Amino acid sequence: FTVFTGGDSGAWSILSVAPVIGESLMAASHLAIAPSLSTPWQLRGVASHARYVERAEKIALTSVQAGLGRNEATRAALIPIRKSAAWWEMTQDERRAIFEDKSHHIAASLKYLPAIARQLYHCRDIGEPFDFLTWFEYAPEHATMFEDLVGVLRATEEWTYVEREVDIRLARA
Ligand code: HEM
Repeated sequence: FTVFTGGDSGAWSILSVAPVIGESLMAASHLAIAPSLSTPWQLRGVASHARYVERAEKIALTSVQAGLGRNEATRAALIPIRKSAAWWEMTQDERRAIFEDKSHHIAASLKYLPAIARQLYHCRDIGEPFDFLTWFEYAPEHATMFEDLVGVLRATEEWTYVEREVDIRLARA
């Protein structure tokens, strides 16, 4: 379990919290991130195994992607997301087709690496009010590229299934 806590301390100060769809989150000054085996808000998720990635895609990703904790990557984003019942009712082949064949989530995002490093956390199965916690780190000079990527994905068929989403932006403290 990785716990994201909006509060008065932590490795990240919070630049901004803005609504995207559905209910937003309360303001806080800092974000702490920490492992755990079990305040304005607190959110938890789990880094997990691949649900959609195929081998050729994994190869393509690992060849360009960067890791967390880069000295220059002093800006970050946390985007909590919940998809609709209609999404979760669909079968695996139908979700994969929307995710990649129609939305090209992977193929269209590859150009943004290595600039944008990412980590995905899953939390539907632990009863959290979101389904995913998406975490991104980048240099200040790539922030406009980052907001551009985000706007691109938010225009996709995949995103028509998002029913709650919040925009949190951070600066390394
Ligand atoms: C920076 C470039 C990005 C790349 C290379 C990328 C790549 C991926 C990959 C390969 C997966 C699937 C993991 C799996 O097989 O389970 C994924 C899942 C996901 N990504 Fe992205 N992503 C990027 C940016 C973003 C952004 C900016 C967001 C949110 C605004 C986002 C939201 C998500 C979500 C919610 C999932 C889970 C999809 C699901 O399982 O229903 N990604 N991403």
